Amino acid sequence: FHVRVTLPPRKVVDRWNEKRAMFGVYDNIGILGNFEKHPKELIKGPIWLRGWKGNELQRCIRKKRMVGNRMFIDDLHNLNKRISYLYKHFNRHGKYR
Amino acid sequence: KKRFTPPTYQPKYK
Amino acid sequence: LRSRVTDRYWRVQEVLKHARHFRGRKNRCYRLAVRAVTRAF
Amino acid sequence: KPDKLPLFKRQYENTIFIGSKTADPLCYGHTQFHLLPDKLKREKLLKQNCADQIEVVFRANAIASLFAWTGAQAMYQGFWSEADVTR
Amino acid sequence: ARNVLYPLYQLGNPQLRVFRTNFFIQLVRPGTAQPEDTVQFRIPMEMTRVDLRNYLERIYNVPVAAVRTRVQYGSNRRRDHRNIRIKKPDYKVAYVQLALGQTFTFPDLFPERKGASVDVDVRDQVLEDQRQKHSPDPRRGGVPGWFGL
Amino acid sequence: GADRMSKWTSKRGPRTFCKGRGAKGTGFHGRDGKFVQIKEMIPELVVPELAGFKLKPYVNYRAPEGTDTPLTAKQLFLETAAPAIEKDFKAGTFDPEHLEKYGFEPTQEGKLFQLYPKNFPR
Amino acid sequence: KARGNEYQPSNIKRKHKHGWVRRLRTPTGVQVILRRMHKGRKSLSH
Amino acid sequence: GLEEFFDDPKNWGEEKVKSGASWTCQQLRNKSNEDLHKLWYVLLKERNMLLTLEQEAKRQRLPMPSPERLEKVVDSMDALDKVVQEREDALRLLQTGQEKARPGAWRRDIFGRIIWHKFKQWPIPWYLNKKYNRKRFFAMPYVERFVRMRIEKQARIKARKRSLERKKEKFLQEKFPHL
Amino acid sequence: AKKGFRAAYRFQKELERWRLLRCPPP
Amino acid sequence: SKVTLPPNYRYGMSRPGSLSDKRKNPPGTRRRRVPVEPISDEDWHLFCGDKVEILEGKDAGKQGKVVQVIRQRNWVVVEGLNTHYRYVGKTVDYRGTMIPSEAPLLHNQVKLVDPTDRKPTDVEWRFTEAGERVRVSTRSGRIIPKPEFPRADGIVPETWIDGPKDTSVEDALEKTYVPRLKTLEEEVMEAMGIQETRRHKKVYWY
RNA sequence: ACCAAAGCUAGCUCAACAUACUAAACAAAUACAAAAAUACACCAAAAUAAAAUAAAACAUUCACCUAACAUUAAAGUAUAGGAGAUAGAAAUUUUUAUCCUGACGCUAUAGAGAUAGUACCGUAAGGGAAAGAUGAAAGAAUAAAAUAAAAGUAAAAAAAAGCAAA
RNA sequence: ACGAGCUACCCAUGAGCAGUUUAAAAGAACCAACUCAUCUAUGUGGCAAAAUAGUGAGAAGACUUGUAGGUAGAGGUGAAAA
RNA sequence: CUCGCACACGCUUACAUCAGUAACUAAUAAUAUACUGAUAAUUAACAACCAAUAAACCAAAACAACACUAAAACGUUUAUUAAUUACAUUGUUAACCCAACACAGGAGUGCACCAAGGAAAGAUUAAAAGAAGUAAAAGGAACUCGGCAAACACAAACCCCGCCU
Ligand SMILES: [Mg+2]
Ligand SMILES: [Mg+2]
Ligand SMILES: [Mg+2]
Ligand SMILES: [Mg+2]
Ligand SMILES: [Mg+2]
Ligand SMILES: [Mg+2]
Ligand SMILES: [Mg+2]
Ligand SMILES: [Mg+2]
Ligand SMILES: [Mg+2]
Ligand SMILES: [Mg+2]
Ligand SMILES: [Mg+2]
Ligand SMILES: [Mg+2]
Ligand SMILES: [Mg+2]
Ligand SMILES: [Mg+2]
Ligand SMILES: [Mg+2]
Ligand SMILES: [Mg+2]
Ligand SMILES: [Mg+2]
Ligand SMILES: [Mg+2]
Ligand SMILES: [Mg+2]
Ligand SMILES: [Mg+2]
Ligand SMILES: [Mg+2]
Ligand SMILES: [Mg+2]
Ligand SMILES: [Mg+2]
Ligand SMILES: [Mg+2]
Ligand SMILES: [Mg+2]
Ligand SMILES: [Mg+2]
Ligand SMILES: [Mg+2]
Ligand SMILES: [Mg+2]
Ligand SMILES: [Mg+2]
Ligand SMILES: [Mg+2]
Ligand SMILES: [Mg+2]
Ligand SMILES: [Mg+2]
Ligand SMILES: [Mg+2]
Ligand SMILES: [Mg+2]
Ligand SMILES: [Mg+2]
Ligand SMILES: [Mg+2]
Ligand SMILES: [Mg+2]
Ligand SMILES: [Mg+2]
Ligand SMILES: [Mg+2]
Ligand SMILES: [Mg+2]
Ligand SMILES: [Mg+2]
Ligand SMILES: [Mg+2]
Ligand SMILES: [Mg+2]
Ligand SMILES: [Mg+2]
Ligand SMILES: [Mg+2]
Repeated sequence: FHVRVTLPPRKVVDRWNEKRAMFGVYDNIGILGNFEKHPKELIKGPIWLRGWKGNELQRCIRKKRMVGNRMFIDDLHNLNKRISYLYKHFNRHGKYR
Repeated sequence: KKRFTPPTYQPKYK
Repeated sequence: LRSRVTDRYWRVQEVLKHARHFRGRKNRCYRLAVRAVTRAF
Repeated sequence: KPDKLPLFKRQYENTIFIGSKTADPLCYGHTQFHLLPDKLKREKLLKQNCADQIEVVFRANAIASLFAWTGAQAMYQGFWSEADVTR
Repeated sequence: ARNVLYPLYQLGNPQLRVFRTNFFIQLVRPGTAQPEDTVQFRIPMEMTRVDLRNYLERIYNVPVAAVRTRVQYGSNRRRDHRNIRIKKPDYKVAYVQLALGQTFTFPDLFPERKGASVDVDVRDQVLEDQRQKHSPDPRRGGVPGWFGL
Repeated sequence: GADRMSKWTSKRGPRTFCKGRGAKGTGFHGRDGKFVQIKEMIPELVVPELAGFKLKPYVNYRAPEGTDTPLTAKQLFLETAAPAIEKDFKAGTFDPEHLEKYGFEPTQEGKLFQLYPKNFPR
Repeated sequence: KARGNEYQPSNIKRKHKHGWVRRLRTPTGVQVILRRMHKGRKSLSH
Repeated sequence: GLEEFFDDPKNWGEEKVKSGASWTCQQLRNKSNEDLHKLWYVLLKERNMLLTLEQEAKRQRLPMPSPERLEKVVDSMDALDKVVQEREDALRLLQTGQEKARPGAWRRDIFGRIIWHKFKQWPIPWYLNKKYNRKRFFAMPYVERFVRMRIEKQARIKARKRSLERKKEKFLQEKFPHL
Repeated sequence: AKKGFRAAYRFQKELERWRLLRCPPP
Repeated sequence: SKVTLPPNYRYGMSRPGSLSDKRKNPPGTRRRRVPVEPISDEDWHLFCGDKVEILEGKDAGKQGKVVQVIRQRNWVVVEGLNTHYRYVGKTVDYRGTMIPSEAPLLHNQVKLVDPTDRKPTDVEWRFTEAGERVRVSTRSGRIIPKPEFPRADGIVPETWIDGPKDTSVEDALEKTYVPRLKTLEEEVMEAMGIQETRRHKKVYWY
């Protein structure tokens, strides 16, 4: 439980940088823009997670279906094993049934 | 059954 | 986001302060102090 | 050191032999004849650039062979280091 | 030469000639009492007796008579700080016996100089005198001698 | 167990394991079991005469160097054949079919020191 | 009687059983060498 | 001439021995092949003498007098060898057009890699060679999987190296805000 | 390395307390 | 010859293969990495042998000559300006020769000074119309000559005497190459008169 | 007072883009018993995935399980199933180009096993680590400052009687 | 996938058995080297993950042993002790 | 007190000279073949690599005279071709190998039983209990499951089961 004996360097974080000032600026692009673009298109990230949300099993299933043809050998094997384990646990284990 | 436990040697580095 | 306890020193000391006047290892070891302090209370 | 001649040590049966066993009545020697091999020929030595070795090989062969054979005669007669030769 | 591709020899082929040899040898002082006509070389591991004989007879014009070679194995027992064995390289040792009766004795390549010895003795004496004069006076008992009074 | 990182040299095996250390062979095996050495297989060092040679292993320290201009095939051709080709073309006797008179070798199988097969060690 | 000395060294047997040539002479040994290469082993065989 | 392995007897005990600068590529190229051939042995004798001196210094546990001479000689010999190799390469490019002086081919061994197999010199053709015939230049169908693992491992190494370099650049920019 | 400033500040207060207990200022 | 260094190597004004550096950092050490501002060879305007001024430190405003530069840590050192005093002669019962050694300085703390007004200036690289790249000051607008410095060998070409094993300048610069289409081997054979009639047989390559 | 304790870095992880994918070294030697220049050959081979598990047993069955078609729906629908557990489409529909890419991921028992597939352990296939911390300068070690905070000891062995405390 | 460098059994290639009694080199007898391991006592985190001391059986044979090769697990080998 | 010398297999410098050992290895010191650093070393005659193609050829080794059965490894000559010309390459240390160890264990062959190898005891005292040995009055298995062990004995018989090695 030994704790450090010196003051850590105080992080000089500013609230008025470019990212913090323009955070989510076009969140209402559709509503205020005569609908052409959903707020889905502003999400940057993995291809299988743009404008989508699910639990671990659904996320693994979607990843395997979408980008499973470009995964490495061990990555695909790990994804398959994780899918199998999640299927078994979710469909056969738990309390509330 | 003749059950025997073989000793396991500690790693040589320590 | 990995979270770890940083005030464990004070968490231990809050119990160890009530066992300073004991005898044996109960005044030092936290495992033997929590049981002795509860019995004391 | 003798190792730089070069000579090499070996361990095997150490025998003292005259050319016949001790039971042979002809226990004394008269003359030996030694034929030099093809490795120690004059032309071979000249190619090897050993001009003065032509007589050294003869001297070494004579000394070693004659000493060995005379010592075999002496020890057949019954002389050794502590019973040094009388004739 | 070494690290080069020697042309294949077949019946009637031309004589193999090497123009710029890649072999570098060293002349070493024997660690064991050798006869007067024996000279000790450390030669590359790719060199043979005939190659060394030609090397000495042509480049240096040395009347050699015999050449005997052996391979000395370098120790592989010393361990690095990562517990990885460090191997000293193996090397070929050759003994060359001269022909025309020439006797070779390894010279003293580092003759000590009388002037250098005298200079070293003078420097040692000066250092000893400086140490003696810097040594504190026992009668002062640790009081610094820099201050006047 | 035995080692695996160590090199597998001729000192680490039985008597029947006699591996060479990298020296080139110099002959074959004769009739009665001896080794017959071939003279042509032994390299012959072509050592020049250094008695009258007026050069030393080190250069003068004040001697200037030059800009690095590695020799290329274009420069070699310009130096050895371009003047002859130009002069012959001006004279009008140039023969494109025959180039052996200019140093060109159509086939390397004829001469002693071949370039592509590399018949010479050094 | 007493065990533990089941390894009697011999270079001929070592090289004939776990050597480079022995590994490469069979399709399964080539797979073993490929596995060792993929793992990054310093020594693929004896 | 067995004394040529040693320096002049008047320089034996000297602490420092001066020498000229090393030979350079332009100076070597300015010389003819006769002078290059002679200078090769001129430098060979000096290199042997310097190696002898270094070994003797190690044996006597004393520093070698001005050990930069060996480095200079090695550099000069390397420059001479480079010049001769350049001339030979240019001539063989002019005469044959082959870039490499030794025959070779891009082969594919049983491990799936692409290697540059150099050709060895033989007295019999390839189809009659006991040792060469049992070699295998091709990959069996079970090697594609390991080839894919090799590709993916190299890709992972390169990707994490790129990420490390990007993180280092960002950290340096944050630490030194000179913009 | 545990991320945080509260623990460091609290231990600084503890260190000041220990120093005051060890060397009581006049 | 060159020495190899681990990536986690700290530079301390000592030669990497030197005994002092070896004793400071054994081969089994790997210290924390210090942040070094990336400055390229085309933007490093601080050379060795030029006069510079000191911005911050105990010797504020003092000028000195640069004696060494370390590009790995962006260090520049001047002779006897920013000095701490250390003892070099240490024995069991004697001490002395307390000399002032000098600490390294950063490029942000050392800036070049032009020789005209001897006042601090900012140096920017410019390309001249003559094909040369010479540093040009911006505060005043003048070029700064390259500070020629003696090399570490210790010999100057103006005073050099050839030894027994040195070529003369004329012999070294003499050109005797005749660029013909013969190999070194063929030319040596022709020069020495070595006659070889028989030729190699057919050799198969595979 | 010893033993000790605290650094912030090495580097890792997850995605996007991407040239289009077995890196650099390959002078010589490397599938003779690998790293051994050099002799009349022989070379090549395919034939289903199984089971652990679920059906509370287990026999028919048991999604993913190293074979491309992605997304919004039809739809968990038609169907297939000891018609049980479970499995499960299709016809037919939607999907606007590029930058805006970094981190409400870890900080040396964490993050890759990795300082490294190295030491070491096995005949072999194979398994597989721990170990870094001063400073602008150690070309400032008669070297300077912060904690002297875990367990274990010493400073300072114990005096009838007892879950050791109230 | 890897294992017959220990061990089970074979295939090649070698090697050992001294003295005494017997027309005997007789799967005879005494007893060495050598090979096994009957009984007892120590040892039981031991010298030893099976040993030491004494005492025992065989010791010209269905014998012991060196080197190298082969038989591989739904198997091998086995004078069957699973 | 007596397992010594060498070779083969195996380990690979642990071997030799000098120097140091505060600490690291020796289960402790002295110092050193076992730790540290520097420098040197094993030199071929012994051993390894070191002809094919056809033909004549039934007649054992065991002191081999001559035989037995279990039928037995070990060769010359003739004819055709075998580059032809000094010096090729490789193994040469050791107190060592396999057993986690500087382990009372496991290790092939030729020589002799010492002419070569070594030391059971760190220093005391002589409690109990324990291990090994020697001796013991009278008795002589009365001990014990059993004459196990031991003994100045080391002999003769009767059964069961397996013919015997
Ligand atoms: Mg030899
Ligand atoms: Mg191993
Ligand atoms: Mg060998
Ligand atoms: Mg051997
Ligand atoms: Mg010969
Ligand atoms: Mg074992
Ligand atoms: Mg079930
Ligand atoms: Mg269940
Ligand atoms: Mg059941
Ligand atoms: Mg069941
Ligand atoms: Mg299945
Ligand atoms: Mg039905
Ligand atoms: Mg049912
Ligand atoms: Mg880690
Ligand atoms: Mg405490
Ligand atoms: Mg009480
Ligand atoms: Mg076998
Ligand atoms: Mg076997
Ligand atoms: Mg007998
Ligand atoms: Mg019998
Ligand atoms: Mg016994
Ligand atoms: Mg007894
Ligand atoms: Mg006995
Ligand atoms: Mg008996
Ligand atoms: Mg009997
Ligand atoms: Mg079954
Ligand atoms: Mg079976
Ligand atoms: Mg039965
Ligand atoms: Mg049974
Ligand atoms: Mg060993
Ligand atoms: Mg030593
Ligand atoms: Mg000790
Ligand atoms: Mg020996
Ligand atoms: Mg004692
Ligand atoms: Mg007693
Ligand atoms: Mg008793
Ligand atoms: Mg008695
Ligand atoms: Mg009695
Ligand atoms: Mg009774
Ligand atoms: Mg009774
Ligand atoms: Mg009895
Ligand atoms: Mg009786
Ligand atoms: Mg009896
Ligand atoms: Mg029976
Ligand atoms: Mg009978």
